[PDB]
Amino acid sequence: GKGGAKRHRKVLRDNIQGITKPAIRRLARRGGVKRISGLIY
DNA sequence: TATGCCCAGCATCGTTAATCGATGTATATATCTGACACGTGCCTGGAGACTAGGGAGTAATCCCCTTGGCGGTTAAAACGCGGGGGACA
Repeated sequence: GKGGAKRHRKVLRDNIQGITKPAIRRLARRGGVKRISGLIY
């Protein structure tokens, strides 16, 4: 349970976590559906 | 004359043996078809050989384009909350 010279570096440009979820919904409505499931996207 | 007694007489039942015919099983032979390999014959579409030429290889230079680093705002992604209306039975 220590500071231990901790350095934090994780990867969120390329990797799919990093990309933006609204970026998708932005996409979803152009099609014009009313609803987005969590599972689906 | 009628009623019990002697002497044949074919069909009743069963059992033995020979015979025509059906069923099962080899066993070497005469068709049936379907070939794949060979030689028959011929064509030339490939092989073989040579040339000539221009594509593509490489090498030597250039300079443009792509990646990088950085920092400021400023929108966007992210989160959550809440409740309605669509999914699903």
